[PDB]
Amino acid sequence: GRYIGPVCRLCRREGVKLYLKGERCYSPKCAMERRPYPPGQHGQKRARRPSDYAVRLREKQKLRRIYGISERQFRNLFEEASKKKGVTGSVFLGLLESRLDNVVYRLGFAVSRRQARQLVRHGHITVNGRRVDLPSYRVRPGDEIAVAEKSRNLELIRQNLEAMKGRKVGPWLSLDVEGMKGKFLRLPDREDLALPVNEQLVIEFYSR
Amino acid sequence: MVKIRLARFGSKHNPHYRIVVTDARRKRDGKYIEKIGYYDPRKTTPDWLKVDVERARYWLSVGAQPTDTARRLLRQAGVFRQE
Amino acid sequence: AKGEFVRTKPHVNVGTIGHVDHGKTTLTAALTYVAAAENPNVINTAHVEYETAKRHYSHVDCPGHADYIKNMITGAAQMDGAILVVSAADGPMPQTREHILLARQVGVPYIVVFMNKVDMVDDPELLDLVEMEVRDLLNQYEFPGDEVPVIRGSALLALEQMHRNPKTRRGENEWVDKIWELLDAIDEYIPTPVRDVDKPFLMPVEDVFTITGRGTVATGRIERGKVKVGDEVEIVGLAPETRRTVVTGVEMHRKTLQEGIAGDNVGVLLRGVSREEVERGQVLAKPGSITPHTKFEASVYVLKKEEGGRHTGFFSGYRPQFYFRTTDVTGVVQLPPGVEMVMPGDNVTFTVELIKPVALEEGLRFAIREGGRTVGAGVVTKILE
Amino acid sequence: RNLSALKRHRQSLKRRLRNKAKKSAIKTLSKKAIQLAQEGKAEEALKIMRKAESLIDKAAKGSTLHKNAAARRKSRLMRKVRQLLEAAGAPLIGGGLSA
RNA sequence: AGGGGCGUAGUUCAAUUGGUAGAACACCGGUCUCCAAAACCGGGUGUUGGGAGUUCGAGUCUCUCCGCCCCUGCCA
RNA sequence: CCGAGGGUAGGGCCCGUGACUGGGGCGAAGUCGUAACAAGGUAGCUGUACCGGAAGGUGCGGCUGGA
RNA sequence: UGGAGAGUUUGAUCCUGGCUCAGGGUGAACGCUGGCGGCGUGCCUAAGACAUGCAAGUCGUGCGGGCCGCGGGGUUUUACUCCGUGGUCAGCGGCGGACGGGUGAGUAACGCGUGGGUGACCUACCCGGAAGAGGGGGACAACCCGGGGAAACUCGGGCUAAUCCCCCAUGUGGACCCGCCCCUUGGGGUGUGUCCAAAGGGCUUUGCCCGCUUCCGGAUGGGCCCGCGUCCCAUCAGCUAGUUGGUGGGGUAAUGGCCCACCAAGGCGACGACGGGUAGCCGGUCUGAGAGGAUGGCCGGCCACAGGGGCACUGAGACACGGGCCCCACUCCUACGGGAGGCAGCAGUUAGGAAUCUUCCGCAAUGGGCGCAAGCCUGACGGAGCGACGCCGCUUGGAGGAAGAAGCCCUUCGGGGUGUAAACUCCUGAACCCGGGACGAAACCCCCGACGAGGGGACUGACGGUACCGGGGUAAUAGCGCCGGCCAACUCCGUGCCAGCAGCCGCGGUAAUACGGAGGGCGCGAGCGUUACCCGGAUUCACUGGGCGUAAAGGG
Ligand SMILES: C/C=C\C=C\[C@@H]1O[C@](O)([C@H](CC)C(=O)NC/C=C/C=C(\C)[C@@H](OC)[C@@H](C)[C@@H]2O[C@H](/C=C/C=C/C=C(\C)C(=O)c3c(O)cc[nH]c3=O)[C@H](O)[C@@H]2O)[C@H](O)[C@H](O)C1(C)C
Ligand SMILES: Nc1nc2c(ncn2[C@@H]2O[C@H](COP(=O)(O)OP(=O)(O)O)[C@@H](O)[C@H]2O)c(=O)[nH]1
Ligand SMILES: [Zn+2]
Repeated sequence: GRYIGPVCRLCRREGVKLYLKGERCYSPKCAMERRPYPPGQHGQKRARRPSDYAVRLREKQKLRRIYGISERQFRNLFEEASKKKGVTGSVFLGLLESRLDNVVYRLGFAVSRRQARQLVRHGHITVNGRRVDLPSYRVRPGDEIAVAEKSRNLELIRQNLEAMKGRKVGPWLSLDVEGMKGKFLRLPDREDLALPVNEQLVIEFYSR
Repeated sequence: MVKIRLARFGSKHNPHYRIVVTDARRKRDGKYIEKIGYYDPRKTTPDWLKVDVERARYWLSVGAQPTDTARRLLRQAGVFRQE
Repeated sequence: AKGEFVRTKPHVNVGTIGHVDHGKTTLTAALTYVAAAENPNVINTAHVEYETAKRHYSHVDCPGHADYIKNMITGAAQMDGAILVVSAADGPMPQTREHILLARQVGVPYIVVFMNKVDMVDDPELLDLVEMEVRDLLNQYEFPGDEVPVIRGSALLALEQMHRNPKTRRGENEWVDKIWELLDAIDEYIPTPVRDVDKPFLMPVEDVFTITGRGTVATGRIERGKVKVGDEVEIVGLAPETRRTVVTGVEMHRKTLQEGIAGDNVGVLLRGVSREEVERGQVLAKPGSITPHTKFEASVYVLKKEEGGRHTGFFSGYRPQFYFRTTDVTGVVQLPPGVEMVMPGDNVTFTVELIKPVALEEGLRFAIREGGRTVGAGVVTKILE
Repeated sequence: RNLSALKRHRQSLKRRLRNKAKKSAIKTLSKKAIQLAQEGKAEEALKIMRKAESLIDKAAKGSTLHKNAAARRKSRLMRKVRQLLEAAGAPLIGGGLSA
């Protein structure tokens, strides 16, 4: 299940710093900032020119690790992404963005994705009225995601909703910092997601 | 004779029927001479019942024995309201 | 066409003992006809019974004889009291002492003595001289031999006038009455121990049957707690893994039982189990209570020769057979260092690893035998593995 | 151990006799007719044949024959007889076969 | 559950007069070789199925126990 | 009359098996030679026939994939 | 909207070619491990054998009795028990048990698929239309009584009722023979002759509701026939006497050598007859870029079978899964002359097997049979149970936290690694606690209105006190594989061609990224591997899409 284990360890290994921890993985110490190299007893030595295979794995893992999704859903979502009309690169990314917990984190609320998940698993999150607890919930157009009323006075929702004064949300999501709402105006685009992931490779990983 | 019953589709704890004109001797969900409507007994959808007419009456005007619930639904869709 | 079983009278089971061809097995085949004239309406141990108008009884008539010890024993522990049958002929003989000895190594309390074969040449100072030897014998063994209700009579003769008319009452025939003196002998003296029903559960397996149309049935006496139909149970003992099942049936002497209490001899039809998966020894308890263990540091007291035990002593690496609940295993022994001098009459503790997993729980008792004699008894302490 | 059904075997046996007889009757009567129609007995020929025909259509009343089974048995008579008489006889009794 | 059997090196088989238990062929250890095979020297390497028992000693004779084979048992 | 099945009898097809026997495959370090590979020490190969512990030899004709 | 290749012949090269791997899939099984839920799904083998219980009945408004509880004495008493209501045991009549449910043995064939034919046919109950429903007669059960028997039951005498049976009449009409007209294989009209009908039951009573009879039409469901399509062996090449055709019959709802006499001598075959092996066919399912290849489990259509085998009876329909007759094998009872039985229905046992479940609850719903109706029956069906057997969702926590504890592991002794990982701090609250708690169910029926349309009323929930909602609430599971190359991931020790690994290439003979253990890493995660089998890759049977001088391959 959704990994659960050392993460600022993948911050490393994939070689492209990540913040799966939010606060700290943002400080002068994302783990990377002290060992921009792979874990293990080796981790810091001559690297063979990565096999054309290795490359894609690395690209997929990179992308997938970024979300916390299990391989099963990931591929699954990718297959779906395929049939749907349009470019898989774009589409699949979009579908990766609709993931409730993701929107939860993409919209203040949660500092980390892993924390945006526990929020949805515990109920604190809500959608078009009725609350949803499935991280995999697939958000659509025009749906605002409000917090709950029993949480609003929680020590956490405060600070995390506090870092919202000033900062601006993605070009495809609004936000009523006061009355915790925020809608999902429209599916994100390739560009908007400034992600260190070469989608077309990840795609190629699923060809063979 | 040639009845007018309901064949259970949908799934476990999710009824959804199909108003059909089958030869009484078939199985409930077996083959069937023709379909003329559906019925979601749990309503859950503004249209849990919809049925054809010119055809319902047709089979009715040729010896098609409706069932208790079947006849009910037919009626409820203004099948016998002769005006 | 089965018939239920209803509780009213207390339940107690007992068995016969004596020298091979003597009185038992036939005494049994008579004591039954008695308690059957007024009610109920109508080589291998033979679980039977009889309902006196005073109590419910389950008779265990172990075939007896030598060679049949392993089987003899497993039945002795199942009873609260035994009927020591003795004949008027050769009188107290070898296997009459042997069975009695065992009885006093199984905890078997109280003994009812019934002299059979009296119908053979009435010797004046004999049926009065026989009881002498007996009582003295029960004493050479520490038994309460001096308060045992000794009654005489040719049991079988009480049967000829039964196997021709199943309606014989009391009084008539100084034989078929003669057998009511042994009933009012067990009705008295031999108590009725308290069987705790506040405990988990446990039924040592004795025999296993494949009842046609229903499946495997495990017969056994209850160690404690209770078990009715539809209760999850586990089979702990032998086997590679402890398999779990649901009790789909319970019966008392081929009669539907509505609820089993301790002390009861009941057959258990387990849901989905092969006659090859269950076997004597292993027990049936509540999922969770007790588990399986091969090694233990039990406290043991090696009997003294002058009382059957060894007269030499064993060195660490002695492989004997330990008796648990209803069966016997085998196991190497390791001494707690320097103690490589455990000889007769001694009393110590050590390590033992049975080559067959068996239910062990620390607080359980057992015996040790090798070479045809109980070399020592004891109790278990916390398990190693 | 048992059930209704039996009620069906008993009736079975009954109805069996009911038309087993009606049957072998039409048979012996169909024979006699021709057994004369080729004799020359035109008169006492169309007489029993007239009876036969009765018994045939009569059997059709019940579960004995019905439809063409009865209709057919008829032709192969009014054909077997009619084509047995015109072999030197002339249809006397205008009672039965059509003139 | 109860009878009757067989278990000896690495494997096939002897000592069945109560006496540390040997033959064959293998294998192992050196020597030569990178290492083997050959060749030359030199070795019984064995829980005598386990464990106890009589005893001056038990492979042989008692009992118990393990695995396997065989016959015969077993509807709460 | 027909008729399931049962007999007696003789065929066909398939499978199992048999003392013994034919050749085949495979198998770290066995025996005998030396056919072939370099006119491989008699160019080779080939159909056939006779012969020979064995590879093979020889005869007749053929091929060059032999100078 | 759709196509990826790699390893391996050599000292090296190019080519040919085989083997092997990476991807999907499975009614799965085996190993390690295992928390929840939803929807699925579960004897692939012995069509082996089976203890129990249950899978089909219902109508008294078709008809006559027995019997028990009771209006209340018939006569004035317990004698005509007449009568009256609801019951109740079988009987007689009726409709249904020929559907629904199981299985795949058999079948290579009009069995199936697809398209048609029938002037060669049938079709219970249901519809619309036409006309009728009048005289009469009789039987056998049940029951009383006698009898043989262990039983199952059987026989004899005698009452008796019908919607049972039979006779006459009526002939709207219909059937048959012959003539004629239209028409074209036997269809439709007509005329003379013959032949054929029928039941009364309940009320609320010159009327209705339920039935009845004959004909016509409609529906629906079927039978029979035909074209094309449907596996491997040619080391199977010739097969055939009811054989092929005819004539007249028998037979059938109906065509037909289907069956039979008699006559003719035919019919079939390399376009594969006959024979052997295997197999139920299809919609579809898996794979595939496609063309194809494989398959045919769950659901739906067709077929076939009901211990093995033959046969009919009843009936609209069966040669009939829980009907009958008989032979056989096996199961049991037996008072030894004859008796009972068939789980490939449901749940369960045993055997076989690598392997496949509960003797569960409910007719509440849908469907079904019988019923005027109430209602009864219904292991069809609706559900619950068991197994990660599959798919889908969910959990084992989130956020802080050191130039970085310990332990373990490496180390050029300075250090590096597992690692923000932990511990530690705040932190949300899977489970579980208390309370509330369904949708699935609105008709039949009752009242109004005529029992029609429409309007109103009442009963009814197996799953379940489950889902779901509210409030309370503890940090609470991790494994399996793999790390020489293919193929993502490397270091120490042990071992020393041993022990072992191995899908292919190949590793191991004292420094082994290849054995075994460890540290560390990689993949995936309630799973992860293994074995088996299908497609792919394999343009490696090549139609799409290959080849033959010397690689296999040109016939002398
Ligand atoms: C023995 C088999 C199974 C035992 C199982 C278990 O035993 C127990 O663990 C039990 C717990 C104490 C146990 O350990 N039993 C294990 C032991 C227990 C021993 C206890 C009591 C004693 O005391 C020293 C007791 C008999 C004592 O002996 C004396 C007898 C001496 C006899 C000498 C023999 C004589 C003349 C003779 O002719 C003779 C002979 O008999 C045999 C053979 N050849 C002979 O020639 C006297 O009679 C005393 O009374 C529990 O009861 C368990 O619940 C159990 C029943 C499952
Ligand atoms: N004379 C006599 N014979 C007896 C007596 N008890 C049993 N029997 C006989 O002993 C023989 C049976 O022995 P059994 O009952 O089997 O004793 P078990 O061997 O102890 O079971 C038979 O002949 C019985 O009739 C008795 O008390 N007196
Ligand atoms: Zn980080």
